[PDB]
Amino acid sequence: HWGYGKHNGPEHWHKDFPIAKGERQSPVDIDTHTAKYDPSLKPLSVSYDQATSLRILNNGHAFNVEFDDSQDKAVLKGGPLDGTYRLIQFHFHWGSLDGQGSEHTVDKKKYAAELHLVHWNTKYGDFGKAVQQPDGLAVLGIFLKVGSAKPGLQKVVDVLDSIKTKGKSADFTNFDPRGLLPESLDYWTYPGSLTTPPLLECVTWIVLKEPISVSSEQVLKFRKLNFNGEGEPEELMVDNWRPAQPLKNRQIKASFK
Ligand SMILES: [Co+2]
Repeated sequence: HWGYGKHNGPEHWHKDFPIAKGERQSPVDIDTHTAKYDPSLKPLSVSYDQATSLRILNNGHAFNVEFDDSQDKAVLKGGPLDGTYRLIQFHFHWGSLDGQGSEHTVDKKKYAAELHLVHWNTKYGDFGKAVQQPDGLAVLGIFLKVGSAKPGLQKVVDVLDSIKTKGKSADFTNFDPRGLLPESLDYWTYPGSLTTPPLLECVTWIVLKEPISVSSEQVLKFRKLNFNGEGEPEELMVDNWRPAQPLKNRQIKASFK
């Protein structure tokens, strides 16, 4: 099936998912000089006080921290969005080395990792319906650089032992995603896609300007995960990022001057 290798990685996905060569694919390089400030954009509203985390899963491609999305409990609104988007999961993309790992780039700079907080538009009733719509999802993307530790991340890092291999899950209740956010909510936004198969063109991307800092030790623990299942040959879960795609006929807008 699809993955990140030589024989099954991003450069192959188009055969099973021709939308890979579409008009609104993600990620992209953010050219900071050509992104235009849009005074009509709003402050982002990220309301995570009632978030209810449930479980953490190694899906063979990343790990997902899953939320209860059966009520408006952790919602994204404002910014470029019309209406209300409910948090379903977050995950990361990361590298084999600190010099790569992010999906978006900023003036071609690659960060060590990138956090995706995935939310679906409540007007479509559930996730699976939302991904069929051009305004179905809102993904908040946050860059990670290596430096100081992120205290709020440590709970995630320390459960990773228990979900080493593909298909393993663990209870992961009472985790507060507010501890993964930077100080500033300044952002760039553009219309794009999921960055993994099926590559659906359903996402309003909201990429924060300010990265969070994590320690080397934290990211090193990400890199101990496995793509493989239990008792299969070990293949470290690293470089689970799609490179930048053509911007085509899109504009990236900045929320800040
Ligand atoms: Co992602």
